[PDB]
Amino acid sequence: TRYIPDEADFLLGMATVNNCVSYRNPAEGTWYIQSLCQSLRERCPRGDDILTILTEVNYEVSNKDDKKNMGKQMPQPTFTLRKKLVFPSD
Amino acid sequence: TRYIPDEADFLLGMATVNNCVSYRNPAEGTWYIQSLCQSLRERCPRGDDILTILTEVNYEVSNKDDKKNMGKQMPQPTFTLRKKLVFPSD
Amino acid sequence: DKVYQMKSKPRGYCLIINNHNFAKAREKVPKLHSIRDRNGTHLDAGALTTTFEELHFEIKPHDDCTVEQIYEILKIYQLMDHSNMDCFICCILSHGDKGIIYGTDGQEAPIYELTSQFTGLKCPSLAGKPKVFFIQACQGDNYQKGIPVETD
Amino acid sequence: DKVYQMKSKPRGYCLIINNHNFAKAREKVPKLHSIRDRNGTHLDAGALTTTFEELHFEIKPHDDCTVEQIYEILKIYQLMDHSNMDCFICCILSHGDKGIIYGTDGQEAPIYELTSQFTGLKCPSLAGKPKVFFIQACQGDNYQKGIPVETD
Ligand SMILES: *CC(=O)[C@H](CC(=O)O)NC(=O)[C@@H]1C=C(CC2CCCCC2)Cn2c(=O)n(CCNC(=O)c3ccc4[nH]cnc4c3)c(=O)n21
Ligand SMILES: *CC(=O)[C@H](CC(=O)O)NC(=O)[C@@H]1C=C(CC2CCCCC2)Cn2c(=O)n(CCNC(=O)c3ccc4[nH]cnc4c3)c(=O)n21
Repeated sequence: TRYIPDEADFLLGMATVNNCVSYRNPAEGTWYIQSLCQSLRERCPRGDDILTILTEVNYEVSNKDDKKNMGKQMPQPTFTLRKKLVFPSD
Repeated sequence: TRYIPDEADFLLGMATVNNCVSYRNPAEGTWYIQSLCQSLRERCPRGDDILTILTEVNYEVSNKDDKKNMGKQMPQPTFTLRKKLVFPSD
Repeated sequence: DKVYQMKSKPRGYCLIINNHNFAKAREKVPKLHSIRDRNGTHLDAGALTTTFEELHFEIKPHDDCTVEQIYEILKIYQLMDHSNMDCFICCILSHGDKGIIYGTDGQEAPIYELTSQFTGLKCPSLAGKPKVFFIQACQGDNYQKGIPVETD
Repeated sequence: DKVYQMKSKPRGYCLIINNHNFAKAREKVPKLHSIRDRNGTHLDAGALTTTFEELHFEIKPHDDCTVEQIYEILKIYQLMDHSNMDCFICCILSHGDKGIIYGTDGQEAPIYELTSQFTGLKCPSLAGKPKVFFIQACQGDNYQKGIPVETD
């Protein structure tokens, strides 16, 4: 039989890079999760893979700002995926 | 003007997940770098993006083994890229 | 291009750990005396539920978990038979700091201690299958600075 | 789908830090008494050179760097004008351990201390542009175990 690494086939979607804050709008939800869900719902029906979708999440969350602290948020995926990951809607 | 995060637009290609070894064949080069270069040379001319290429590297290196220690190697990209990254050959 | 098989119905379990009430942390952990309740987190839980049900996952919500409770929940899913599933998703909504998430009790769970419960050896029925973790938490107390760029 | 601009000729600099000789580490750092010379690493340096020259990058090789020398090299590129470049690549070939790479002298350089020299604030002429780091090193002394799967 074939063997692959013990830690293969993981995708870790972090709301933020290390050392930094992520944001929650109490009236809407978090920048990261709300962006993630919007991108999944729009792009999964089109057959887009999860890394493409998470790149869009990076783009969208990068354009948001905290005007009180002049803050930004940078999400950050990490992966040991060995194949394309798609979530078909059908 | 528009603002994006300080740490945006990074791609970190790690030869291995944390806590673990990566391999160097003294007569060929490292599993990771040799696989990376092969995939770049084959796929960049086709217009494939770097996350697709690095997924292939994950796949290829995952099939290699160290028959002395029964060891594997799992590479691991991490990114704050906000757009698709392609290296056109032309 | 190789693509993970994603045809099973349901696709797999989608766990949601949704931490709102941090009263225990405020009372128990000196440095978390002013850690806040995560008002509005249910909107994320709902969005994730809607989204992943649409994508054919079986949603398993858990509200207001201590670290011990989180580990218990993951152990249950680690020992479960995923043989008829093509994927596993775990969503964590909580406070956090560098490399960790907080239980409602203010105890720390290293992110690696959560994900590593589903390695091939520890959950063989997920061997070769995608395991996806979404972590909504701070990873420190620094406000990421902005940089000016040209508009797309 | 948005794509990073990648049209400049050259595309950018591709730094290669190629560490082979660890004599200094063996003599200076007690715990690295038996750290080995990285025989064959030049084959990686060459492969990276061939590959990225083909892709229109200007290759900047540096062999056998201590930690201080690595930081000096990165500082040079941090202060350089990348305004006419579309990308920056840095390749590190060395020994390492959890979260770090070793200089030839056996000193430790945290990977974040290398990458964070090229943030938007520290290198504004790379603001909005891809910064790519390839790190070939161990990240610990554990042999990753294998798991059996069905053949594709
Ligand atoms: C730090 C964390 O782990 C949580 C993660 C979470 O709840 O999802 N992040 C916050 O709570 C976030 C961070 C801070 C910074 C503090 C720095 C010192 C140490 C404690 C954290 C502050 N905090 C906070 O008070 N809120 C809740 C209120 N949010 C808003 O008013 C708001 C946010 C975003 C937004 N977009 C549009 N309108 C709004 C309003 C936070 O989410 N944070
Ligand atoms: C640990 C590191 O940082 C380096 C990274 C590098 O040189 O790219 N990795 C090694 O040196 C790698 C790891 C070990 C494990 C040891 C565990 C205890 C602490 C020290 C490290 C052993 N080591 C080693 O001796 N070699 C060189 C010889 N390689 C081969 O014989 C070989 C490897 C792969 C292969 N494929 C096909 N044929 C071969 C032959 C290593 O690369 N490692």
